[PDB]
Amino acid sequence: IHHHHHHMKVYFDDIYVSTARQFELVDITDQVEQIVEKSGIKNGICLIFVAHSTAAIVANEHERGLMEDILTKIKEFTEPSRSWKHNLIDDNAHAHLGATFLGAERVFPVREGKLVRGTWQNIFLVELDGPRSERHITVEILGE
Amino acid sequence: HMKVYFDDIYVSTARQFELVDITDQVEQIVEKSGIKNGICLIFVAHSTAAIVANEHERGLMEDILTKIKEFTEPSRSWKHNLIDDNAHAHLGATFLGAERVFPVREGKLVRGTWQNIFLVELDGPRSERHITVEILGE
Amino acid sequence: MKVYFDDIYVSTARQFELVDITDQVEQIVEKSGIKNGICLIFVAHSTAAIVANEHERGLMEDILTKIKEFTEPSRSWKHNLIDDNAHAHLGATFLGAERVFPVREGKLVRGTWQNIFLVELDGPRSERHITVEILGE
Ligand SMILES: [Cl-]
Ligand SMILES: [K+]
Ligand SMILES: [K+]
Repeated sequence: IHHHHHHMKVYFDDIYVSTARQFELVDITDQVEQIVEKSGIKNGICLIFVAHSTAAIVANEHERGLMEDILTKIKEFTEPSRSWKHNLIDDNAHAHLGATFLGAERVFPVREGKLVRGTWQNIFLVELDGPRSERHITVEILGE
Repeated sequence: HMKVYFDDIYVSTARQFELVDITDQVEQIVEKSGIKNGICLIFVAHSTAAIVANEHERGLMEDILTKIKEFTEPSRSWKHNLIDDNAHAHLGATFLGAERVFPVREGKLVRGTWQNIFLVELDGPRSERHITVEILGE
Repeated sequence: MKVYFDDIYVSTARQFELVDITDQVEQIVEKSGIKNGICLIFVAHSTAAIVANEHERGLMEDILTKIKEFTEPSRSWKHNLIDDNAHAHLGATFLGAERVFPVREGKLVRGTWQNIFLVELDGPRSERHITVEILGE
């Protein structure tokens, strides 16, 4: 269809991650960026979303010490060793709590063809209940 | 052209701290929008409530509220409590956020099997919590 | 469809600070001409965040107090070997760099007591860059 008016483009792609540890941060920034480039959309938004209740999406600086701090703080906050009521059923209440607070998604601007983000703003999958063989991240670009 | 669709969910809350599952209502609105590919924004225009997503299991729901309470400290002499007694609710809402955004893909709200959508009430009872639901897409 | 961008630049004076940017965001929504859509407010920084809550000076103090307590500026975080701001990264990681508001019938949809703040956790900084994008019809 040869459009003649500005119109909404929506482009989807998917990133899969296998996680090795119970708590893990996995940098997905370059994969998200490649999908933004692949979309051909110049101006819009990029939604990065996990359909998982024991993982999350965050954005911060890729420095190995900090990554350890992030996971240490998440662990302290969620209390994996606590007798949460959900642990009667499962053993991952802490993971659900972390994900609930952190959120399943982050939204970035896409501008003049580029993901808008800081020099030290990388995108991470936050695993709180690994190892998992398949964490699925949806990447959606929406715009012109 | 593009499509933007709005609807509204109104919820009365009974307890000071409460989780209210609105998954079905959000799904209905996605369906009624007719939008096949886009996004679904679920947003509360309230500073003492929030929108979260996680598993509808009643133990976990208790856990979430317990954690929120412990984190926000309702009994603490926060400075806002000089004006009114709900500083904790503001803090929890600040941290949790007023909105969540979900993909809409091939006509369906994209969400996990154990990912339900909740209004988080931190200062109830309230007669009217207003959730805006917006679907934007093609 | 229409997509409109503008920028807010904020200089911050204190290590921890909330700066209300509500009016500026509103101005940008107005200027976009967009009637129905979304408003993204995004900070391209890892030691800052965007939140929304009530502009009451006591509560503002409480928010920052809670953030400081949660993030522990005095703790020997591993990142602090490199720069003394691990607490700021932690707060930003939890709070998030973006908020998304509806725009409806030409108005930013928000509550009476829902103001939009840049959260500075590693000030003073001469330039915090906020992108505001309005997308809609
Ligand atoms: Cl046109
Ligand atoms: K579980
Ligand atoms: K209040």
